[PDB]
Amino acid sequence: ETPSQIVQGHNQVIHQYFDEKNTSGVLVIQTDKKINLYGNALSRANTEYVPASTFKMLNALIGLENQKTDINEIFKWKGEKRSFTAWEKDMTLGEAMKLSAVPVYQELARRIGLDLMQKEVKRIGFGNAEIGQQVDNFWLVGPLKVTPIQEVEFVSQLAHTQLPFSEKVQANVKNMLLLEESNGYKIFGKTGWAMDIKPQVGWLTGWVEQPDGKIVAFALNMEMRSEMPASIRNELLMKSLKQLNII
Repeated sequence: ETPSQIVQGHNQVIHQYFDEKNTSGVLVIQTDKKINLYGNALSRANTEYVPASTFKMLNALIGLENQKTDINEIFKWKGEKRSFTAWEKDMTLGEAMKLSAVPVYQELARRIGLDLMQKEVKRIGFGNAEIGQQVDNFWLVGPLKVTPIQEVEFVSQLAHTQLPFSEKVQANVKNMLLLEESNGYKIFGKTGWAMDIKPQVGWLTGWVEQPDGKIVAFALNMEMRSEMPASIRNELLMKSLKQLNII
């Protein structure tokens, strides 16, 4: 009369984390040049999606490398009603990164210009590397698309200073992405939510630096719905990283 016991590994647990939210998601992990997939929708890992605000990482790299801006420049709020009151202030590229302040990065994208942007995106080989003709929204409503695996590869290269940009520019953009530090761990990353396409896509791409210096990169990608809190992406990421013993 001994009962059975259900054994939850991290694979089953992370799958069920997405099931509990009634949506499809994948979490891509990269460390030591090895990629592992978790979640309830593993086919998302090799599917192209619009990057949404994850593109701000590459926009910043391009703008700094081509000397269209600098890390101390204060981008002025010129008076239009923005999507959030928190965005209605003068701020640096780094503060706009943390706030995901789209209008600051639209101003930067327009300084870069369509020709230089398209050439730099193709030089990097980011996703499908197609930006179309609208310089101020190509990362929000297409035509630019990238897979979660491509995002984890990109962000791990950034973390290791391996992208084809100067070392100082990569270090500066990394500094804009710090989200949390505690107990010798650092978490860097960038959220994204393409709300104006269907299906909506949500992202959280970044990396953990562990106390011994090891880098564990991640790209979370999930289908969003309007009723979800934005923090759902952070919640799913943090619970999964803990289950994986990354933090």
